[PDB]
Amino acid sequence: VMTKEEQIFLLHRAQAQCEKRLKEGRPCLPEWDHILCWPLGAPGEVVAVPCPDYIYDFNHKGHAYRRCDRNGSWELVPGHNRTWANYSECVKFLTNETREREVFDRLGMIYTVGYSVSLASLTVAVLILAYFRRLHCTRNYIHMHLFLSFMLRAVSIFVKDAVLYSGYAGCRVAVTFFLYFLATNYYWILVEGLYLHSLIFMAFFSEKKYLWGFTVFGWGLPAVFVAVWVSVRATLANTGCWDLSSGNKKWIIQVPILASIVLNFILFINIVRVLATKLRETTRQQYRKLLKSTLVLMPLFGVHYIVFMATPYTEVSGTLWQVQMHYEMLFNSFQGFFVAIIYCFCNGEVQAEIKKSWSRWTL
Amino acid sequence: QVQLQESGGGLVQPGGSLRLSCAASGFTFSNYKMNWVRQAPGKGLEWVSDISQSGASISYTGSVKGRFTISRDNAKNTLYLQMNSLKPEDTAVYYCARCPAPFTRDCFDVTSTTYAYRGQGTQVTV
Amino acid sequence: EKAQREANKKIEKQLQKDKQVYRATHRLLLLGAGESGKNTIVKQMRILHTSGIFETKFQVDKVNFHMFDVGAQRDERRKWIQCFNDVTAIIFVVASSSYNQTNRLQAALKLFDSIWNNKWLRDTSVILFLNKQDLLAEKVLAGKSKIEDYFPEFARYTTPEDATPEPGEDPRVTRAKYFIRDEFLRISTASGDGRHYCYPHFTCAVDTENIRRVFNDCRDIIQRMHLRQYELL
Amino acid sequence: AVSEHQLLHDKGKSIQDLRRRFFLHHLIAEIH
Amino acid sequence: ELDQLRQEAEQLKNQIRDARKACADATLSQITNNIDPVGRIQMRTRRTLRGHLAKIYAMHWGTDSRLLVSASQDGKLIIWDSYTTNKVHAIPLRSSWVMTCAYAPSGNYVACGGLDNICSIYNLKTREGNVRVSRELAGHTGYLSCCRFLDDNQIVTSSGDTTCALWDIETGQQTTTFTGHTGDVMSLSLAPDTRLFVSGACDASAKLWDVREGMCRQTFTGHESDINAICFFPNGNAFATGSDDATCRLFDLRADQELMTYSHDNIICGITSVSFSKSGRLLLAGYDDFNCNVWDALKADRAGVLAGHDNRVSCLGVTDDGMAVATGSWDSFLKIWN
Amino acid sequence: SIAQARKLVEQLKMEANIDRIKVSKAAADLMAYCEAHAKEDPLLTPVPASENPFR
Repeated sequence: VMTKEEQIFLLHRAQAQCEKRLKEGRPCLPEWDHILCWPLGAPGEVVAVPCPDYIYDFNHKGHAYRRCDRNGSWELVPGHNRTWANYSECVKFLTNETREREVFDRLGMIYTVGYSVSLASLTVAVLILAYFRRLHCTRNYIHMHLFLSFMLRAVSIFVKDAVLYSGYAGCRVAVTFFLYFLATNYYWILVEGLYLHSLIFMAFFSEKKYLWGFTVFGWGLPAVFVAVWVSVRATLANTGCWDLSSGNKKWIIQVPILASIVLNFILFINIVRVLATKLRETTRQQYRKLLKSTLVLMPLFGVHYIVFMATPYTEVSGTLWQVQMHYEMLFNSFQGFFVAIIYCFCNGEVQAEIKKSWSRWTL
Repeated sequence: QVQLQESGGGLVQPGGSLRLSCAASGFTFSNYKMNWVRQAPGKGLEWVSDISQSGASISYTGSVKGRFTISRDNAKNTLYLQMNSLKPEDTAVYYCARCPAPFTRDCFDVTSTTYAYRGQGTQVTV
Repeated sequence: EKAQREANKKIEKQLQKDKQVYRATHRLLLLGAGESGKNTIVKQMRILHTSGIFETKFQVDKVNFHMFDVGAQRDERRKWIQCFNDVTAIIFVVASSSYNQTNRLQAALKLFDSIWNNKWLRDTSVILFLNKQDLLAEKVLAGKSKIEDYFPEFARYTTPEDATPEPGEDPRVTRAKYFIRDEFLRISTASGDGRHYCYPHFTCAVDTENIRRVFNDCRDIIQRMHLRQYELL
Repeated sequence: AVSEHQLLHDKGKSIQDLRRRFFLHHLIAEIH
Repeated sequence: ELDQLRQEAEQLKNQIRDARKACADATLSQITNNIDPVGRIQMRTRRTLRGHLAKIYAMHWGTDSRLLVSASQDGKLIIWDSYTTNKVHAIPLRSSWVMTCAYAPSGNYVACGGLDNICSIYNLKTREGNVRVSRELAGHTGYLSCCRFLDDNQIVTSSGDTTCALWDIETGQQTTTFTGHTGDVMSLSLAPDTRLFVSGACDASAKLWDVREGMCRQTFTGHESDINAICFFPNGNAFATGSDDATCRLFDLRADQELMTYSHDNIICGITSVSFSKSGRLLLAGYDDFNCNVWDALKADRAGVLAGHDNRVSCLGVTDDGMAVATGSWDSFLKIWN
Repeated sequence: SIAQARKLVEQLKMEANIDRIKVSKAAADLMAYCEAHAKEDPLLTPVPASENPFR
């Protein structure tokens, strides 16, 4: 979009053009009023000129009006030396529109609260997992990495909000870290499903190479396309803060991430299918257990992403955009908290460890 | 010493009635699941019946279902096998068996050749 | 101290290699009476690929299985069975046709019940091979079987709807084999809780699918263990 | 589309559009 | 006639019971009432040895009280320097079903055995310096459940075939055989003088044998279920047994009967291992409830609990100088406690 | 079974003829052993951290 600086540059160009035009019963002398270039005014008649094309927020269909006297001097407003003018037509499009700012503040508040709760719960969870030694398993090594990705995403969002919403390098680096850590969180959500799917369908497992491969993939492929995005941004745009869109360039980070979402969802249903089979080969208890398993398995796989994943860049002044944003901020902000609760504090093994440690400490 | 003494067996006409008694000493009778196992001539040890610690769970071998009734008097530390409608295939030495571990659902090795916590047995000749 | 730590790290690398080898192999305990055909299964498995225990190595789909036939041990199994709580599965072989030992089938039922309810084998799955189908069919067809006397419940037993009989099988054969399987499943489903599972199979001593059956059952056991790790089962 | 990145682009445009409107509004009011 | 022998045996058993009752006019509690309770025994884990892959069935301390051998069901005899945690040896076993292991008093040899019915003796002081198979002792027809060196050249073993055997290592021949148990012998313990040894079997009875003559000197009854572990008192004139009936029992050789019982209502799990400390005032017993309990052997009341094992405690061992207690478990870790 | 019964009878005869001291005497002997060896047990009584090899 055309920033304030671009509009100022266009205004300067228009002023230079109007000055060049000026260089090239008594009609009024033409003049430049920092808004429009006015030709010679008819003596004792009003002069109307179309709204400037260089102004984005101007109803080009409107016309501004000025008053000219018969002596060759432009009419002035009574009680002041300011020249008489009327720009009510060109502003036919201006509007305060406080609703957009209010909804953006509401979204900020809701994901701030959600990500704060997620950060606290996940910090407690990762501390618990890293403390107890017998909990050290490839499952908990992938769980701790996912928790770390979640907390990194949350803190990156907080740092971005503080630095940018309260173009220099300290802004671009913050945006880059925000995007990278978001991508790492998505890709570790994918790695969780990949590791569970490998446990089920490749139960005869090679843990040494596969755990390193999963870690390197999940922490590095997001780095790979974030570095690609940064290089392309510096080569082609490198303008202001990187908080703005620059065409399809954003897809360099977005197309991979969404892909992971798709893939994970597939794995989800596949694993769910397997669970049904595992229950079919052993009543209402069957379906109740299957429902409980899918309920506790959706947060781990990030299934909630699939609802609005295919939604394009919708206009902010729309019901679809507002529903998508409210749902996504709420669910994404609380997804880390849900995962921490379910897979750390609702886990039977971790609860048994906590109870045993508390009993041994009391004794 | 785990002592299991059986009595009450003897000669009986086919289709008759009988009652085997098992006096148990040296262990807490109510903590152990109890068994009746017989060894017919020319045959190995055969499991007849078993009764749980309290007497609520009872099982029989199929050949004696509806004919024999197992019971236990935990207050008297004794076991009973009430035999009704006896058959010539029932002629055997009956051992009152105890399986080793208390409070356990598994009842291993009661029919072993050289099992330890098993009585001397009483002869039943139909 | 430097030499001691050198020796320790030399040992540690070898122990890492041993861990890699150990986790990659699945230990199986083969158990059952000698007359049940377990020895024939061992011989078939060996030809396919004084000692107090016999070790058989085979592999299915590049997966290494190590079966342990507990030979030259006394009939009192209550102590040396505890060594096999961490095995992938206990292949329990039953002489399904040995009804009418006056009743070997009831002895196998009691042994399976003891294994199922043992506190150390409560997390160990059992692969059940009712391994006398070829003789059970001949016994029931000839009319000399008469299962009803040794099992009164057979007088009113009805074949389950989901039961799939083999092609060209007499209905009485299917009824008897599924009755025995139903007795074993009545034992197993009582206090199962999903920690350990029973896999009943209708096998023969010379069947070539026993290795595949054990492989598939072990894959199922490992998958169910993994799903229990994630609290999905 | 990724929702958090979309909100970053949306809030950044909103903020810059408001800044440009504040600049333009002042100028128009100044000449009108 | 077998009936006459049965009647004579019953009469002899009644006479033995009456003789035991005659010498039992004083209980252990009345005698030990003059001794104050030791109070809570708060041990802590100092070292945790990691490296065993499967459940650990046996460990045995060295005479130097710093090196210990440990046998795991993964087929490994790992020889540990307990002070620095460093593994000194790692012997791969031919059979992974090892249920017992011993460490030679001279320290030059180790022993192992199990479901393979064979006692394997390995040399720790070879010319090359590596551990190699040095002796194979075969002849037991049941699983080898315990083994103990008498010296570099003699070893005593117990088997699931209801027999114990004394072997000469140099020739591999069975020097002596000990029979009389009606159940699988689960453990044995040599006397401090190494002339006598007690064995516990799966028949609720323990037997004290003279090594030299090969005859069963004494038989002790009182347990209700299979005896899993046994160990002499440090003075050598008594011993203790653990059984599946969830009770420990201290017997005296000279009294020929039980001295004390160690059980509680909350305890409904059998004892897998027992060991006396150097003084003999504490009796450490591993349990199936994943814990190890320290009993005041004289007061019979519990003195402490060694909680921390994540599975069945299968083996205990107290250093010869009494400095530390090493406990193995089915969770594949050894824990040292002071 | 005859040989086993004869062996059991002989063992019972041998065990019935052994001398048995009073239980009080054996209990006193064990108490004296524990009292005379009480201070040699680092498990029973705490030892200084310098003496402890596992500290």
